[PDB]
Amino acid sequence: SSLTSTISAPASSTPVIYVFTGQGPQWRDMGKALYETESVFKDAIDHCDKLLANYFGYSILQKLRSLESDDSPEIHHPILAQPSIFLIQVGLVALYKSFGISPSIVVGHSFGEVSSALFSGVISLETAVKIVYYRGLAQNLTMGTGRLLSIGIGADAYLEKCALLYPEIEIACYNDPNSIVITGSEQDLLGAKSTLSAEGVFCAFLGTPCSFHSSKQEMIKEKIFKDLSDLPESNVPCVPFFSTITGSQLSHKGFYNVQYIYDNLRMPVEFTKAISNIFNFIEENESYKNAIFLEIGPHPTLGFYIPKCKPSNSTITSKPIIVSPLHKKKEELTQFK
Repeated sequence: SSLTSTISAPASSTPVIYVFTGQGPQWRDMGKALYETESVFKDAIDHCDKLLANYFGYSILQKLRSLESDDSPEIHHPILAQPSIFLIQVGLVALYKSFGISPSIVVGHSFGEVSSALFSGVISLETAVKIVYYRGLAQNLTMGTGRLLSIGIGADAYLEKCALLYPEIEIACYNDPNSIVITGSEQDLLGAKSTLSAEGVFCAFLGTPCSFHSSKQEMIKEKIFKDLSDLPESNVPCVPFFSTITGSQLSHKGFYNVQYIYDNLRMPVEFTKAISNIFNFIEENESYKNAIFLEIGPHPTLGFYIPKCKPSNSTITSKPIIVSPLHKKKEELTQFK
């Protein structure tokens, strides 16, 4: 039941918060119906596609089309995975803008953070295009260098018992203290997951051959520091921006620099702290009493986290509504409607 509202009290234009997915799940046939039917979607898609092809040397859209299989692991390879997800993000948000919707608070996962800083009115479009180009090139040098695993337990148990068995694995993303993403050698992943299955708890593998926010991310630190040392100072966000680097809001002139980018690349993402502080900020105002989180992402994976992060002292009894427009196996058009 979603055609009819369930509200019973008057209001005016409850604001939304743009939840941006990470560089995780994806597939070959993104946005085909939206591209072939929605006009503004196609226009923004082609604009950003030409912008990125200026540096990649080829059109990213039909490049994603060129895959002969819906699931080839090279789709998870960052030199292809960053631009496709960025394209989908910009297309979806432009379509939302043409519908009259605007973000009020912006937050982004491991990859979507750059698009968050973009759509917060902080960085320019060309700056974002160059950033994603060079970051795709940088993450191209972490291909095959260790893999990731999404876990089915909390961080507390893992640090209490499982941390000292393999002191070579980092935790790249702290979604919530019931399921997080780890990063390191695949043998440590296999041993830890086999022990967890012996303990009876489920876990899910990941097809990415990368290691995000690990030791290897520092080998190209000099190259990234030279590539991105040309950015005009990042603007103060007229639309409040939440940083998932430390999981707290940061907003002043020049807080989003190459140092910030490297911290993104290396320091793991404290997503739980970010979302909890979003909820505290919501309760700390009155015009922000409701905010349907809008998960701009081709696969619903961050609504998996947000409701579980609602603070312990939450007098707001209403469940944070999560709306994912795109899920891979469904009809994109009707899901968007």
